[PDB]
Amino acid sequence: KMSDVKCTSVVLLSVLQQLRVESSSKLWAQCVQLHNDILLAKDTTEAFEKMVSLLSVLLSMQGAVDINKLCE
Amino acid sequence: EGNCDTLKEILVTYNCCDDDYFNKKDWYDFVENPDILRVYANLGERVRQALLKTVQFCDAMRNAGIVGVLTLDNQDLNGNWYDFGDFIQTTPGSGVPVVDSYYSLLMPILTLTRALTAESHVDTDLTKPYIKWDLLKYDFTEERLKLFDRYFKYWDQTYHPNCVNCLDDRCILHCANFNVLFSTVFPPTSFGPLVRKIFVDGVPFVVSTGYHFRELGVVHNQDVNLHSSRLSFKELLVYAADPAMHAASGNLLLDKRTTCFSVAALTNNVAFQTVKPGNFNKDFYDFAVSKGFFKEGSSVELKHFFFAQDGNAAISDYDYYRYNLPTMCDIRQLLFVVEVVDKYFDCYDGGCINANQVIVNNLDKSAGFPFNKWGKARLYYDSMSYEDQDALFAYTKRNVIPTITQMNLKYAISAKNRARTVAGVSICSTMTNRQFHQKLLKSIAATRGATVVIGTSKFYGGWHNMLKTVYSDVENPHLMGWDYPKCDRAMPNMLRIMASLVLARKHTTCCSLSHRFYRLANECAQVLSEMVMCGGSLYVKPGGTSSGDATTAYANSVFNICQAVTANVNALLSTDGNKIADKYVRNLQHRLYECLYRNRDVDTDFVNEFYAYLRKHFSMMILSDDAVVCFNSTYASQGLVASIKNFKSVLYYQNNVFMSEAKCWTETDLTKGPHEFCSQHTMLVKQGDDYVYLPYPDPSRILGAGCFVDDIVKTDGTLMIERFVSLAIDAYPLTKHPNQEYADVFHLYLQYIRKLHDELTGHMLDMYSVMLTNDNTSRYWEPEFYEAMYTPHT
Amino acid sequence: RDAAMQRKLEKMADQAMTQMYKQARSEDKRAKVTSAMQTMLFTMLRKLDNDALNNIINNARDGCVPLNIIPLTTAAKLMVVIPDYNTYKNTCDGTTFTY
Amino acid sequence: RDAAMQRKLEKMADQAMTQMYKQARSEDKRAKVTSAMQTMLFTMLRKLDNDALNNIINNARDGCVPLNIIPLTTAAKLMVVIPDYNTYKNTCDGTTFTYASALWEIQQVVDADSKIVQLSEISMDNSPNLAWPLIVTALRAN
Amino acid sequence: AVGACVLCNSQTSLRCGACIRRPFLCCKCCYDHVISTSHKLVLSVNPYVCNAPGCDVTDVTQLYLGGMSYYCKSHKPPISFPLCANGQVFGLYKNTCVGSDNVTDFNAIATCDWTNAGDYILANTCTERLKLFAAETLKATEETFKLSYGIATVREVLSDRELHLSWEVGKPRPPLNRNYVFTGYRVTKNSKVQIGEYTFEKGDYGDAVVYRGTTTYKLNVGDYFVLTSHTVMPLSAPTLVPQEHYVRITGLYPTLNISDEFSSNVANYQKVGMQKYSTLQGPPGTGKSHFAIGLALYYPSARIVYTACSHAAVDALCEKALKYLPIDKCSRIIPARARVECFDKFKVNSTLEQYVFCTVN
Amino acid sequence: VGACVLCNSQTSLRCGACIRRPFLCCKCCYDHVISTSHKLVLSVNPYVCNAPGCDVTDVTQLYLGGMSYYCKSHKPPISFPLCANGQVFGLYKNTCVGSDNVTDFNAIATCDWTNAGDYI
Ligand SMILES: Nc1ncnc2c1ncn2[C@@H]1O[C@H](COP(=O)(O)OP(=O)(O)O)[C@@H](O)[C@H]1O
Ligand SMILES: [Mg+2]
Ligand SMILES: [Zn+2]
Ligand SMILES: [Zn+2]
Ligand SMILES: [Zn+2]
Ligand SMILES: [Zn+2]
Ligand SMILES: [Zn+2]
Ligand SMILES: [Zn+2]
Ligand SMILES: [Zn+2]
Ligand SMILES: [Zn+2]
Repeated sequence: KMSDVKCTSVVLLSVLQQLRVESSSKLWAQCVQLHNDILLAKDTTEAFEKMVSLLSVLLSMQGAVDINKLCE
Repeated sequence: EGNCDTLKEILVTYNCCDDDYFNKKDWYDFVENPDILRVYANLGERVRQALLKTVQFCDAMRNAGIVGVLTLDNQDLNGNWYDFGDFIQTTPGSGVPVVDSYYSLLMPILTLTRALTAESHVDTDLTKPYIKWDLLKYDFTEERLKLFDRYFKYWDQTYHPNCVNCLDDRCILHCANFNVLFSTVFPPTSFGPLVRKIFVDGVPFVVSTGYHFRELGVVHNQDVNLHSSRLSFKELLVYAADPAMHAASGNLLLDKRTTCFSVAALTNNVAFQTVKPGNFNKDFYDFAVSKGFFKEGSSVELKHFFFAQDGNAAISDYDYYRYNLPTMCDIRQLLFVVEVVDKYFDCYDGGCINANQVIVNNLDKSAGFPFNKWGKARLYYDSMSYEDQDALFAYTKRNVIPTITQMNLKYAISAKNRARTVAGVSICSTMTNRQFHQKLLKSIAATRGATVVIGTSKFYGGWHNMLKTVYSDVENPHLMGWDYPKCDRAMPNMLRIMASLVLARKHTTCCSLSHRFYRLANECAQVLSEMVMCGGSLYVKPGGTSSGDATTAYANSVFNICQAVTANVNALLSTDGNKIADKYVRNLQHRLYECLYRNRDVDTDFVNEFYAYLRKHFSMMILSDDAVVCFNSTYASQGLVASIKNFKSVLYYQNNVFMSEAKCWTETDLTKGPHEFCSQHTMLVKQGDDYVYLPYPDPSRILGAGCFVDDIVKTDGTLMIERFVSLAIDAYPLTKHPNQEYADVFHLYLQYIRKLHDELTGHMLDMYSVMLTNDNTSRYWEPEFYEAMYTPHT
Repeated sequence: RDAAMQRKLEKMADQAMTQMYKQARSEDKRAKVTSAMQTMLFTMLRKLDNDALNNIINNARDGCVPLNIIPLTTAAKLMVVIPDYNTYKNTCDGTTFTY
Repeated sequence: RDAAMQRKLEKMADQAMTQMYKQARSEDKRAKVTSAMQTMLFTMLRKLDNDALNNIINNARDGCVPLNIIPLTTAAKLMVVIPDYNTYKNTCDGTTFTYASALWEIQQVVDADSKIVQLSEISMDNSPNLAWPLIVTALRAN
Repeated sequence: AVGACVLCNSQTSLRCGACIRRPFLCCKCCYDHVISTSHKLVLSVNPYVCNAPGCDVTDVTQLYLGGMSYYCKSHKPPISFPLCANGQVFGLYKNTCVGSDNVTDFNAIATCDWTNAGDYILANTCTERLKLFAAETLKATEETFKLSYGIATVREVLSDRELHLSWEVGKPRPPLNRNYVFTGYRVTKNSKVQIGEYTFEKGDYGDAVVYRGTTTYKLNVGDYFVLTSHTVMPLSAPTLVPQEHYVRITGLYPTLNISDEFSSNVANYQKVGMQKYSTLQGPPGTGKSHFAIGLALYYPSARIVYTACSHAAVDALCEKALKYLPIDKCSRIIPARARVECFDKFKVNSTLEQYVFCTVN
Repeated sequence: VGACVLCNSQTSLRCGACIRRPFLCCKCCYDHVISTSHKLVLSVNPYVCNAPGCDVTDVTQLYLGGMSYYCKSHKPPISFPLCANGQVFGLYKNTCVGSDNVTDFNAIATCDWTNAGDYI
């Protein structure tokens, strides 16, 4: 639920940082804005949509392999 | 704000603003809608005309030989006077008026409306260009005397434009007030340090030989060497600390982000600092969610995280200094209030010490802009002998050493996205301040049972002792607490000067008058307003207290005491004397007005009497800008002591901030303790054989601290368990809470400590070989060890 | 006296032993932080399991990734790369991209 | 006493010797920081001595002048930080402009990531495409 | 990091400092190593040297574990355990390891200089783990010796490809060949910066030599050239790891009736199909490398990859294959060196085609 | 701190009698002290009895009485002779190899450079 949304958002921002995403100033600014927005959310819909928008940032870049780490 | 009809009518009458302006909410606030200042600007010329006509009238009276007093209620809003009922006659050309009450009551309105803007124009005409001043001019003494004679002709007191010539601290305040008024006219580029090119062994140098303060005038260094061969260590240090060479060697800088006065940059680019998020700690989260936590509807959740900060945030935080504004203070009641506050601090002792007697803690920390590249404070501390420190301290008592203050971003956990900032201070400031203030600071910290509670631990029953001491003989006791919106970013510098004056009053024999003045000048030059290296450039700090210094806490405490005392004085004197209770208080009020505006020097006995009265019906427990008040309520019903509306008014006219009353709390009961103080909620439970007060913290902060941490520090608690030990110590008072969730949190912490310890023991006993011969670790999972922290004996 | 001295030496040896063990643990953990965080994130993702989340996760696992940040308003544009045709029938039918 | 006093002397000698080794290290570090002091001071000053400084100092009545004017008259390079496009519109339009009663010529325009930007790129429509702490260094045009 | 005992295969936090590759040694194992051979240097989490300022004690036989720090005998604390005692060396998890026996041969390999065939044969008889360790240390030894080659300096610069060179006095002059690339530096008073890497070749006579120019400079008479280094990387997997084979339809779908004349090595084709790995020794010129293609087109759908250590040999083999193999062939051979040329058919990296070829390195 | 001019061994001591302050290791410093009137030796701390009102400077009579050089008159109950064992106590007291050319150094340290033999 919402607490888990907050925790996974924290983890997602943490992992995004060390991949040198902060070189892109506007990209890093948008990510920081979204992260701080979610940490004050009230219902699950806005948190979910903001988080999927945030995760689109990681999905667009090809630094991390999806299927390989998706061993389930 | 509930009753401001007269002010609205006055504003709309003279075309200050349209009536529709009062629809947009918070028109009366400074932080919200700062356009209000542009409204109060369209009243300055009226006040200036009133002052001119008062001067004319006083001149005519002294020519025609009349004697009397003048009060604001006689003059209309165009300057004209009337009501000559109580004037007597004498020989012509010998009549004297008395106007101290008039001017002293009028003073705070002058800068609030900015009356003296017309003095900066070409010919005192608003429809004219500005006086084009010469760039190199830095004296302005004659213009100060001109203005003071043109507007304050009959003020019967000596005014030195340069405070270095004053006789005592009373004169220092009296002159610095006027200085604060006048120096809002002169151009801004002519304030700060004074440089002078000197030559050492045939090398050009740019040093600093003096300062030109906004309120102390011009100070020149005494011992200055023009020509020399080779430099010692101390001279090297004082030259490297100076901003002169760094500023001159740099390049011109124009900054369009902020509105503060830039100076220059140092590199050919600009840094952009960011704050990365925190680290998660899953295993604790799993252990917590297993025991039935974080369910929907439960009265506990997470409100404490590691907020992330983007790029240009350091500047947008420095921009909050724009809320600092120049402000006059009524000199008369200010002198009285400082006298009373001095009467407060009469149970300590201060004095100068030597380098051997000094005590320094945690030497392995930073040291400023110059010097932060090469070791830490320990290096400079060891590298210099005791005679080096003694000579450096003696030197500052006869010179002025400007410094630079580094700015930095904090890394912690809170409940709002607003950034935080610490300030690195140069090292010479630290040595000098320590040697000057250390004895008094220790005396303040050690003493128990006083108005100031710095240095008193909440463990071993100290919390209860304090809560009893504040609970003195109060007839109808209540509890009131308030708040200061943006205390550090909006402090008026007059109070800061006066606070640094109070602390120095103990130096009666250790230091002379000139030495005291030079120490005060050094303090103002180093901490109050000076050059703040933010990002990679230099700026100028308009005012407000820093954070990296060593006397912010005591300064804020003195400021708080002064605010409370002046609010009490204001509240008492605005009450009709015809409906007062038993004579005593009415006689006291009469005596107060006389000793305030009619007596010239100090009157000790009335000070003692008023101090005793305040102790009788006003008890304060004071931390740095945080206080709790127990006051008689029947007195406050008639408005004979402080109240929250009085605090709102005092803040509005003395700090330029509107403290909304929704932030304060007022308690009528005394069984339950203060609603909140130092982020602790006070609860009364049965311990041992009787009832005692225990401070218990908010649970959500503890849970957030448990979950989110930095890396490896608690990413696996097995490495370091003392964290969860220390967290549990502060969580124990949650057991006695009526609601049972908090006891569940405490039990969860105990369970987790036990699990961590046993799994560590297994890990080291199995894969490694030998750990265990004696346990001694049982104590870390029974309440018996914890509750010894609150037992009144140690 | 010899028993006291030898047990003193044994306990000090155990103390050095455990402190250096903790030191080594800290070093190896902070060296391995790089991929542990990725495994962490994917475990939380595969635990939470929201419809759109896992949907786009699988869409990326097949190789359909976007180029811009996904907008949330009815307006504003989104560009998505679809390197095959099966995903077209999966999501891009007619003009109704169901992503 | 042959088995107690000698060890006492050993201990006191050893602790004294460690202490004075530490003192020698302290002296060495002091010398190093002194050298850093003087080399820094002597190397920074050799990039300021324009004769304009001597000019303005001579014009002063005794020599002392406010610090806030020295980089306002003698400094050769000006850096301007612009928040947004609208501020840039009426502050530094054109290849050259004037400020502080002197002419300045635009040389090099960088962005937050220190990537050079052509003056053509700076337009109203192209504005939402750049990092926007723009830094514009310039020379003392004359 | 912490490793594993090179003999006991259990964890380890100690390595032989005086040896070259510094493998992780079990406590008793390293005790045998130190007491039976000349290394007296062990690398634990920290090195082992008397922490007294002014002392130079590096041997482990005189170190006492003093208070939180070991020292020499002149600086040892009174209350101090000895370090290498009880027939073993102190370390982590000490009372949990087992110990081993192949210490003599192990330290002989650690100290053998490979000047005689005696240790060469000894390398091919020990533990596979120890075999890989021996191969690694042998390659490291050879690379270290490569540093013995002297330094070359220009005598005069005549033209584009005319040059005179002076070697260093008393140094072993390295041979001049294509496969030897040499880096060149220039010096000034501040500018000790690289000028480029070049390879050289002898000219028509005397001292006249030719070369090639990677970095385009106006080469002055103040240049010099030294060998370009190339380190080595550790390995993890063994040489010929087996997992057996089946005749339970573990083979793929082969061809049915094609190859015509080379439809002949048939019975061995499925034998390899039912075999994890095998070999076929052959005289020179006989039917090998036509099998590089008979099994190749026998299993056309399989991803069959060849790679020879010699560029000329692999080029000849792939050209043969080109005569008779799946022609959608790419041979991703040469990285961005291209010193000695190769096939001139396809691209440099595809990593998708089933019959790619490359160089072992 | 440096190599002694008679042994090239790393020392920290200089003769106080010599004007040129030569580095001398414990062995060679002791030899030079006993070979001439060089009773003055300079180190991290000047080898003088730092007692109130004392004036003795010779290393031979000095004793390490606590954290202070001391003679016999000003010594505490515990003392330790510095000028002992042929090598005065100090930095690197173990690795002081001693020198052979000592008397020539002494004559150099004491000749007035008047006779031709001094220049020889
Ligand atoms: N089925 C065959 N019919 C006719 N000639 C063959 C046949 N197989 C191989 N050869 C000839 O025999 C030679 C075998 O040499 P090659 O295949 O290159 O093996 P190797 O690499 O060991 O020399 C080839 O040159 C080829 O011309
Ligand atoms: Mg009137
Ligand atoms: Zn005065
Ligand atoms: Zn003093
Ligand atoms: Zn070895
Ligand atoms: Zn082993
Ligand atoms: Zn030693
Ligand atoms: Zn001598
Ligand atoms: Zn010597
Ligand atoms: Zn003595």
